[PDB]
Amino acid sequence: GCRHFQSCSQCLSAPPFVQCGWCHDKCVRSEECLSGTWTQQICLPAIYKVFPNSAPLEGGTRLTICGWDFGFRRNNKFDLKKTRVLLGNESCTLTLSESTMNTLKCTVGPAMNKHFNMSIIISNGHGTTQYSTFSYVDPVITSISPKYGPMAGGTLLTLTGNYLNSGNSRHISIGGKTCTLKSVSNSILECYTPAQTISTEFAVKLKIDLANRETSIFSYRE
Amino acid sequence: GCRHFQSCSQCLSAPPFVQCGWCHDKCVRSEECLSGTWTQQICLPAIYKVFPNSAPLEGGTRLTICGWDFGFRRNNKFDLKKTRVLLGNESCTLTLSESTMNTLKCTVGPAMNKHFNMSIIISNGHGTTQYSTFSYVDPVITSISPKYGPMAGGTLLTLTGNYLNSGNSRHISIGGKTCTLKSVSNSILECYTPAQTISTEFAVKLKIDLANRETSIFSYRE
Amino acid sequence: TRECKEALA
Amino acid sequence: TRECKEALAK
Amino acid sequence: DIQMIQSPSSLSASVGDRVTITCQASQDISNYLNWYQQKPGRAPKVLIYDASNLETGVPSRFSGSGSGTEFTLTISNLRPDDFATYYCQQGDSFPLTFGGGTKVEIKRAAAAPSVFIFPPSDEQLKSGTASVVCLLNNFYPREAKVQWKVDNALQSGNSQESVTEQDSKDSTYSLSSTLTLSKADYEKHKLYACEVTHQGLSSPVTKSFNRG
Amino acid sequence: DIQMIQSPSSLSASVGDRVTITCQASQDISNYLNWYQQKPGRAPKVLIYDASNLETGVPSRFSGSGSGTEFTLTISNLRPDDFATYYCQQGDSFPLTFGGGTKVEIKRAAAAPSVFIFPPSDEQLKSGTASVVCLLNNFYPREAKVQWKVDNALQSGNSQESVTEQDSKDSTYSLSSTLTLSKADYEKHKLYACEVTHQGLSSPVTKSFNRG
Amino acid sequence: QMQLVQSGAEVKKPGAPVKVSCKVSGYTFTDYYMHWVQQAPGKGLEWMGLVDPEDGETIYAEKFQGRVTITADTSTDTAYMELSSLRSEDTAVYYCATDATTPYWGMMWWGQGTLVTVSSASTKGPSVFPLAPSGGTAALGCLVKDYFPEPVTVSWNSGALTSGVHTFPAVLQSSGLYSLSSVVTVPSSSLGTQTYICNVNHKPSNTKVDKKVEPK
Amino acid sequence: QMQLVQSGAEVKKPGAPVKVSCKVSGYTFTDYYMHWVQQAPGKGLEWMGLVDPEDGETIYAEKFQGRVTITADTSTDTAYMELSSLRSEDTAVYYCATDATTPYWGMMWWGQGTLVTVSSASTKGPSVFPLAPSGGTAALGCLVKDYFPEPVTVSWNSGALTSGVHTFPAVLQSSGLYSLSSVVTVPSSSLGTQTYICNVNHKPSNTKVDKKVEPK
Ligand SMILES: *[C@@H]1O[C@H](CO)[C@@H](O)[C@H](O)[C@H]1NC(C)=O
Ligand SMILES: *[C@@H]1O[C@H](CO)[C@@H](O)[C@H](O)[C@H]1NC(C)=O
Repeated sequence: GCRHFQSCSQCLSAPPFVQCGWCHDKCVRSEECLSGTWTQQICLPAIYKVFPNSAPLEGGTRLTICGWDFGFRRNNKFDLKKTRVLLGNESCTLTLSESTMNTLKCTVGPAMNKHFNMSIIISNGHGTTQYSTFSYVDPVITSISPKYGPMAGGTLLTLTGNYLNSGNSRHISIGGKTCTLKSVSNSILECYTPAQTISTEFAVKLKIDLANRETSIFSYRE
Repeated sequence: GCRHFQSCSQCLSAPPFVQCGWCHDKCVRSEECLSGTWTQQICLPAIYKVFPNSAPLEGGTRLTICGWDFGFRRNNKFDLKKTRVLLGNESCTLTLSESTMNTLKCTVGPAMNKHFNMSIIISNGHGTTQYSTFSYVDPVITSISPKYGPMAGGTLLTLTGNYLNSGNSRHISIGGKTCTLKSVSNSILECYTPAQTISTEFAVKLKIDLANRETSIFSYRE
Repeated sequence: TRECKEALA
Repeated sequence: TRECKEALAK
Repeated sequence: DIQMIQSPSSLSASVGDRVTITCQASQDISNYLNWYQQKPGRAPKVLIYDASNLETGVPSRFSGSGSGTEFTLTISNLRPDDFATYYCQQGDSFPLTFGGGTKVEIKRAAAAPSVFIFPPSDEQLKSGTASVVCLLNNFYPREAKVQWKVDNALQSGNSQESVTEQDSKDSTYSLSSTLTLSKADYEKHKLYACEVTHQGLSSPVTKSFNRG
Repeated sequence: DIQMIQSPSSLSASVGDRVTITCQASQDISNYLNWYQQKPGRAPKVLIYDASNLETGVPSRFSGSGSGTEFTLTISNLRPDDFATYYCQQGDSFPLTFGGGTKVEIKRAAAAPSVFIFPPSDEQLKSGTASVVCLLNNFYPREAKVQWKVDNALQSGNSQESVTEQDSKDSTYSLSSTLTLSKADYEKHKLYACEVTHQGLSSPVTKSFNRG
Repeated sequence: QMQLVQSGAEVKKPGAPVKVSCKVSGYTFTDYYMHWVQQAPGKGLEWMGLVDPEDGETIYAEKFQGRVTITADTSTDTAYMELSSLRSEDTAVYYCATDATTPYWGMMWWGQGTLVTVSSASTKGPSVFPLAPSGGTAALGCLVKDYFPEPVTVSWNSGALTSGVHTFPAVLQSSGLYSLSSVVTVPSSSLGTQTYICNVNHKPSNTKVDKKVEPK
Repeated sequence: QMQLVQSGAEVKKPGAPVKVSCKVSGYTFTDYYMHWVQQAPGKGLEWMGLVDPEDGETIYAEKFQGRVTITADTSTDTAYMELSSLRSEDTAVYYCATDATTPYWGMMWWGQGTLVTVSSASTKGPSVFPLAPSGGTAALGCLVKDYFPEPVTVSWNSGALTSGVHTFPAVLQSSGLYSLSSVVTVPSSSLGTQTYICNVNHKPSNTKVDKKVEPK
């Protein structure tokens, strides 16, 4: 009955007539609570996964923080208005329309230094919880191969470098046309070259969120 | 499209982007109106049935006026707040919770004399419509038969008079116990007498809405 | 006239 | 934990 | 003609309690019902439309429910500003009628009144009238009965009570009954007693004096 | 960072028209969007919550719609009091951003001004300056020209106009020109005219006076 | 937000007319109905009637039929409530209220209220009488009697004595004059060595009294 | 309804601090966040920041970061907004607003705004001059001249007169002083039988005048 609700947030969101409260690990009425920890207001935050693990220095990356009880029950009604997300000394701005009590969404800002193993702190009004695994990387293209191909496209273009698998999405392009991905990794990005209607040269541009990277020119032979 | 809607009230209730209006007898866009009567605001009332047709002078009878377009579009939203129901010069008070745009319910007030062909006037803000089929009657019990019966009850008691089928409901009673109805009509009310635990005489009391009527005593023989 | 039918019954 | 899984799909 | 009946007319509650206020209508009004809050000295403000919908700005601690002839206003997580009078009102048909009101008040430990009696002053007597004041001091709950008996004769119709609002420090009430008389009736009699019954008292307490 | 783009920036519409105001958002904000109405000199008030929900009290002539990145604010059956500036605002994430605003004006039948002229008071004169005020009363459209003529000589550079906001009942404008001069220059001359050109007038209307 | 600004308090003789105004701002006056509501002292809310500002239609409760006249000036966005032939009973706060956008009747917005007191009495200063003590603690006070109109302010020792003071609400007597009491608790031994003065003040008739309360 | 009453207009020198207050009444101050919003003349609304009265937490916009300090006094149910280092650009009306009960941010209730002018010029009281009329309709009014800064408020017959009233926006003269006019239309049938006063009022330097208008 009252024991249907499994999370602390869902428990305090339960309809008033059921008269439910949270007893450490169960949604239960106060008359049958066996520790002095029963509450209808307090919910401590908790993270268990965060993706992507890293962002380019330019930022713009939107994080996805899964967990529990990220909200705050104000005036007997939950919202994310009290929720704060701190990535080190800067804060990630939350997008409320895509966020909930169990998962948060927020865009990281730009950094100028590399930083590895940075801490993500989340406060929900009652408490804070941490995640010590985030990094600001600086993606680099060391080479491309082959440096030429047919105007038909379909050349399997291999980009090579570091930090090419951060953060949200990779978008390689040539001539303003999309270079469709075959495989992604930290070191190698394979993609098939788009079909141009002219035999001409283009720099291979990689787009990682707000980060932009040019590399070697790619010639389209006839 | 716009002629999906059948009543003037429904027509003006259509969402604004559809741009529907009422053209006398049809819901249509303004470019196809061939009378100079196209509107998105005006809805004239119309009655076609009123039940019950009559009430006892004491009143209390709740009328049911079926028809069309009884409402008033204020601020581009219909409600019955502007609706007025006049029974002659007095008003029947509306029950909004049991009323709609096409059907009204209202309790009639007291009358002092009989009245036949009383006029029901209904104004909806834009216009008024009339209905001359209502009567204030004065129910009377001319006699009862038989004048006595067993304490077991079950006697077929015949009440005789006039206007005994006016208003909402009949409640004959004797000795403070209910005299269950067998048949109702203008002139005759048949009912089965309740079982008394006392040998004595009682007046037969008839109740029609707010009207009360007594008659001859009925003896319960042992 | 459907609704007037159900209205008072 | 469905919602995390559903979040990280999108 | 439609009669709105609230119950209870008053109740006591500690901060943080879940209060429930009921409202009966004599006829079926669907969900055409509004709740209002009136604090003393101020105009009422809307709490709920359509029996269950909160007005913009009203805390979610409030919730209404019910339909037809029975309605409730629940107040979860009672707050100090929630101590006020609450009214239901039907808008189904004329005349528009309100309920009698429910006064939510601060719950307190029971406290017996300190009774004091005050004989008329000689300066009042020289004016031709006389007043005997009975003071009930710092008591809880609000319900107390006060009865005058001049020379063991139960008086009636010649006294006025007056109660203070609940105190902001100890949450107690104070009452003042006042026996008014002509100077002619004051000198005619001997003993001026003041019986006081209250929950805090095991028996009614009487305070009295004799002229002179 | 989220950029709200309203359209149009301003519009004119006759009473009873369907006005529509759109609002593009640079990022997906679901339905986390509010419309506001601002009359001149007053604070804005909420019209719509959640892109489509009316605030308590707002006429049903207003309606909002849209989700994600495009939103509209419809005003069916335009009324004179609808004259205001309208703002959309996203509340999805910091910083909170508003749209550029849409200035709505009610179009009405053309109306010529009632011209009135006001000579400087003598209490103003013993102070050494002088002002001749010209009043133009309840005209539409807003465009009105006023030309001073001191003793039949076209003035320029020594007068300032001031127009009232559109009236919320009769949708008219009013203009106030003021020719300021020193008292020494005021005595030099006799006739003080006020030419008024407007769309409602078949000919320029002139008002004037002489001292004494 | 909307403003229902009502007119100020009134003091009419019985039989006299009274007209309470209610200027509105924040919305279009003609869009909604305007209720008036009566609240007698210590009593509940009671609907009087309403008016439709757009056409001038009125609907009164049977109880106020014939005696009350609700009107609405669209030229000044103001609603009036006139009560001809005031009775003593009519002493009450009167509210004006905007009708709700709900399908049913309701009071969306409220004015601050207007106290209309009804009394045959003329302005008169209070008659202040001592309440002398007669346990461990003892009580004393001041009967403040037969004054009109309200209010009177009461302090003890010029506001030095505050704790334990109880100034009861005024009671309208049969004579139409108000009467009030103000008490305070003090140490019993402090009666012959501490002085206790009630500082009554009645601004409506510029009446001030400083009765000292002594035991006897 | 709720009242957000803001403090009156301010005239600060460039570089100087300024503090706008916002008292609330009608609800519990700690229940909701309080936004502040800037509006330059003829320009749009711009969110400045917010405060949570329960614990005092604040969130400022990037544009106003470091320059704005929002606070909240729960002892008197009022919110303050201080803006240090005023620039010429900072001249604007400042609104305070209660945050909406919606899941997302919004401005539920608004204050009346506070015009904070930024100028090296000093404050000066207005100079009031009559504009007298001379069976149709005729006009009359009140010239309000040479004041700084704005605003000045003008009424006729203590707020009795509304119809025909026309108070024009101020015009900045070549000198640093503003000038304004306020007129009203009346029947020629009126005077000499009605009296007409402009109740000129200038709060920024506490100067008030009520001259009577007629031609004689
Ligand atoms: C993060 O910290 C761990 C410490 O356990 C270290 O081994 C690792 O090299 C760090 N990451 C990077 C990218 O340096
Ligand atoms: C009522 O009307 C009908 C037809 O109009 C008529 O036959 C009848 O006599 C009328 N009732 C009277 C006159 O009492």
